[PDB]
Amino acid sequence: LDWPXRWK
Repeated sequence: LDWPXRWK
């Protein structure tokens, strides 16, 4: 989870 909230 990478800010502001995407899943990589």
